[PDB]
Amino acid sequence: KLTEEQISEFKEAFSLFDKDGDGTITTKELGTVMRSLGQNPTEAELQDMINEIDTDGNGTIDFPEFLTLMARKLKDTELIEAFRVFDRDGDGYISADELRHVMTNLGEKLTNEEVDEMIREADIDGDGQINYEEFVKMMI
Amino acid sequence: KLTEEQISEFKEAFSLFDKDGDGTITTKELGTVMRSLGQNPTEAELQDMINEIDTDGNGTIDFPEFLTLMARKLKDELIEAFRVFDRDGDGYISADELRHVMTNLGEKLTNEEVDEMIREADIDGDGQINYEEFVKMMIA
Amino acid sequence: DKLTEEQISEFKEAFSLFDKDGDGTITTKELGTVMRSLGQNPTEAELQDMINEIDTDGNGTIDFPEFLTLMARKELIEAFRVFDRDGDGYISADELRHVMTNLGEKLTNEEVDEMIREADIDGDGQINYEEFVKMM
Ligand SMILES: [Ca+2]
Ligand SMILES: [Ca+2]
Ligand SMILES: [Ca+2]
Ligand SMILES: [Ca+2]
Ligand SMILES: [Ca+2]
Ligand SMILES: [Ca+2]
Ligand SMILES: [Ca+2]
Ligand SMILES: [Ca+2]
Ligand SMILES: [Ca+2]
Ligand SMILES: [Ca+2]
Ligand SMILES: [Ca+2]
Ligand SMILES: [Ca+2]
Repeated sequence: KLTEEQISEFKEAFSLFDKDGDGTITTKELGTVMRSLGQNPTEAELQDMINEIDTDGNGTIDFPEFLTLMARKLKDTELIEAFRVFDRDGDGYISADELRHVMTNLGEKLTNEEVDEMIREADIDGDGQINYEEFVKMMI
Repeated sequence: KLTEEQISEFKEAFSLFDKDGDGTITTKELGTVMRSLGQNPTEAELQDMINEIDTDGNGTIDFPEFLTLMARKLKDELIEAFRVFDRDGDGYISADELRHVMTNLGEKLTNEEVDEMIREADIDGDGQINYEEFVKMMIA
Repeated sequence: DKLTEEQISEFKEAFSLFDKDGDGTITTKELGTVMRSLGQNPTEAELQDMINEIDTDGNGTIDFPEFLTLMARKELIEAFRVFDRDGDGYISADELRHVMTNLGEKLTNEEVDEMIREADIDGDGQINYEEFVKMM
C-alpha cells in the first residue's frame, strides 16, 4: 500500500546520493557518499555495485534501480563505525554541530533550529547530545 | 643523500596504505591492506604494530612513522602473497590478475602501464610473472 | 637513611625516560618528545614553564637531583584522559601497555594484566577514574 510519505522518504534518500540532481547516481557520487561514511570502495567495486542493479546498461543508478539496491542490500540485522563517523571529537556524543556537519557533507541544508529539532527528537536522556544508544535507535 | 625519485617511491608506498588519503594510516586501513594480501590481523595486533612506531600517541601512522615501520620490519611468507596475486592458481600472474591486485590496493593504472610493469618483471618473456619473477620483482 | 642501589636504579630509569640521550639533563625538547608520545601537543612556552618550575639552579635543564625533588612531591582528569585513549571512561590493559611502551617502559600483556588486576577495586578488569585517582 504505497503512500506519499513513503515516496517522499525514498526521494530524500535518493537525493542524498544524486549530488548534482541530474536524475541518476554516478560512480563518483556513490563513492563520495560511501567515503563520507568511512569507507573506501574502489572504482571497480562501485562499478560492480551499480552493474548488479543496472537495467539500461549505462552504469548509473536511476530511481527504480536505487529502490532495488535498497531491497537487495538493506537488512534487518559496523554500527560503531557509523557512530564514530558522526562523533567527530570522539567524546562519545554527537553534538548539534557534528550532526550539522554530517548533514551538510551529505548536501542537506538545515537551519540551526532544524538540527536542534532533529537532536531533540532523538535525544532521550535530554542531555542535548546523541549517544550510541540514541544513535542506534534513530538508525535501526 | 635523499633523492626525488626515492621520495616518490616512499609516497607511492604510503598511498598504498593511506587509503582515504588524509595523511595518516588507521587500524582500519592497515587491516584492510593486510587482508588484501591474505592475512587476518586482529584489532589488538594492528594496534600493537602501530604502537611500536607511534611517536605522537594517536594510534595512527603518519609518514615518518611509516618510514620507521619500514626500517624496523623490512628484512633482507612470499609464497602466500604470490598465491594471493595468482587468482586462478596456475602458478602465473597475468596482466588482469596484476591489474586487479593493483585496483584492490587503490592504485589507478592504465592498461599500457600494467603491460610495462609486466615487461619490467617478466624475465623469461612469457608475458606472465611466475614465483621466481615475483620474488625478484619485490627487491628491485 | 641511605637509598638502596635498586631504588637509585629505578629513579634513574624514570629519569632516563625523559633524558633519552643519557647526558644527565632533561631539555625542553626531550620533555616535549615525552609529552608528544603521550598524545599532547604542548607549545615551547608550556614546556619551558615546566622546566623553569623544576629547574631550581636556573641552568635551563632538569638534572637528577631536581627530578628527585619533583618525585618527592606528588586536573588529573586530564592525566586520566591521556591514558584513556579511546575515551570510553576506562583504562584498558592494551591502553596502559601502549602508553607505557610509548613512554619507554615496554611491558608484556601478562605483566599489564597482573598490574591492573592488583589495582582493580570493583573487579571489572579496567581502571576507571576513581581507581586511577585512588592509586595516585
Ligand atoms: Ca547525479
Ligand atoms: Ca542504469
Ligand atoms: Ca562528539
Ligand atoms: Ca542524549
Ligand atoms: Ca588515512
Ligand atoms: Ca602516530
Ligand atoms: Ca594466474
Ligand atoms: Ca614470465
Ligand atoms: Ca638529555
Ligand atoms: Ca637545573
Ligand atoms: Ca579506554
Ligand atoms: Ca575497575
